[PDB]
Amino acid sequence: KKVLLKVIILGDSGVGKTSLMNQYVNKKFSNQYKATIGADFLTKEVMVDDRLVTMQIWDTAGLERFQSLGVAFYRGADCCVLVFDVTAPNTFKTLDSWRDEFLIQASPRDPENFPFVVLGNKIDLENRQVATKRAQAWCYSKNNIPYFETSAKEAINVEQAFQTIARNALK
Amino acid sequence: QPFIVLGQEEYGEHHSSIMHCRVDCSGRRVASLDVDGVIKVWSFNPIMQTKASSISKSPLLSLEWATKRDRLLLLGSGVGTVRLYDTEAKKNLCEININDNMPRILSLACSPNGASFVCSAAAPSLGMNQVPGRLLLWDTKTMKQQLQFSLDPEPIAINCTAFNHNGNLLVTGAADGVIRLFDMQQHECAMSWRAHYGEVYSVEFSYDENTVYSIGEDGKFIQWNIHKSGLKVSEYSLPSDATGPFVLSGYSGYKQVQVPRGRLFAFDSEGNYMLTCSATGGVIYKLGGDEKVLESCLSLGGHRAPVVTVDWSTAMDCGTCLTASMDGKIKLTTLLAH
Ligand SMILES: Nc1nc2c(ncn2[C@@H]2O[C@H](COP(=O)(O)OP(=O)(O)OP(=O)(O)O)[C@@H](O)[C@H]2O)c(=O)[nH]1
Ligand SMILES: [Mg+2]
Repeated sequence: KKVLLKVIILGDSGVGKTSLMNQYVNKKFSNQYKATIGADFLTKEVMVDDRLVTMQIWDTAGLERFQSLGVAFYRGADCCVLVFDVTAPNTFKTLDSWRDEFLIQASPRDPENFPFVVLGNKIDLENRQVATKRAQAWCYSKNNIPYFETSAKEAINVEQAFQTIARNALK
Repeated sequence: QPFIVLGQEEYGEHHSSIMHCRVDCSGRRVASLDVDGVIKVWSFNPIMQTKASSISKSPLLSLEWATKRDRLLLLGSGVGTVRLYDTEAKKNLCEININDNMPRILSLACSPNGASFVCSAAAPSLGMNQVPGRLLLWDTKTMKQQLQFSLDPEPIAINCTAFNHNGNLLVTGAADGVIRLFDMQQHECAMSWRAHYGEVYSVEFSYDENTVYSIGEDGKFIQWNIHKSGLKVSEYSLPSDATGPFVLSGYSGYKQVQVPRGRLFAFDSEGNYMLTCSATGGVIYKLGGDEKVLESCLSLGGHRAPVVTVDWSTAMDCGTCLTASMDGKIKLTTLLAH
């Protein structure tokens, strides 16, 4: 039987949230950058221990700071995707802000076990600025959030991030 | 064209006008309740089999399948109680005492999380159902009222309720014509808007849950944007016999009248089509965006009395429409999607 999951992608502007979503669903990438304006979605069918999941993936304007969207949007959510840019340490220091802002607006009853995934995006580029150990430690401190280093450009670990939040939400 | 009609069977074990008719979450069972308080849980796959039959001494007004524990049926009485009924044991599990002075349990919604249900408890009728009411979140395994929702401005009878997919949101329609959307942990409504000049009769989330549908006493079927506080997305005027009042008349000067009490509109598995009521049988519309009129893409027929409530059970790409009418008959039309 069909199961809907709504997935929110959060993070600073330019970290690659649109790129990651388009790579997951459309499987393509564009080096040209054009800022996301409000919140909007793409939908794709995935599957999890032989049960079909309709996954509604939402893109948020990073410049908008997760602020004036609907309760209908905030409380509809079942998964949160936190994205930072490994070549940009400020995008990492804002993770606590994005996760706190999600937990305030989305307000899950069981935040500890809410399906989060953290993506250090853009590892295809050299000149990393954020140490892997440091992101691992941050993700661990928030009761062991699953951590992936990803590239929407080279399609590295996008499937793993989405599968992880899908499985853990279906629990 | 989209649907191939494979057949129509009739369930005829009720002998009074049907009030509710709902398929469980598995698709394999129906619960149906008539105005004389008779409950039937029955199968149609592979044979039309009355799996259980109760006669309630007290009036019953609403009916709702459990989601987590399918085989559990919730039944709202006219004496302020909610009965949990085990359809595989054919047995009452319990009767939860909801409210003393507001006895009409007009609506029930089981949370998809399996722990709680929301119910609507309205004062007695007598525009007869613009009286006050309560909307309560009840936590079944603690056996206590977890939350009472604020019905601004005044308490009002809630006709109809529906949960979103994760159970965080509840859309409701009241006797005063207002839709109210409630967060399951804020007692204040997250959102409300005037929706019908008249009572709201049925509400439902769209498949993708970015809009809500309502059908109202003013005869209109409206889709609302719940990301922009009930901004009308689309509006349609359904035939007069889709919202009633439903009237069965005889040569004897004896007439029965029924105001929408049950499910008025039902959807295929992903919301492209909508079953509704008519005097002759179910009428299926497509829901694409012509925006001036809805195209009537299929008509099921088969009823000699007005249809007052519908349901649409989907799996297999094999849909199964239920149409229930005032002579107590329930028709079951099986469709194949193409
Ligand atoms: N090298 C490399 N570049 C990337 C990668 N992901 C995204 N980019 C580039 O980074 C820029 C930002 O991409 P977007 O996906 O639009 O960023 P965004 O998170 O949607 O930004 P906002 O919509 O403004 O919040 C784009 O020009 C991408 O081409 C990546 O994995 N590797
Ligand atoms: Mg974006």
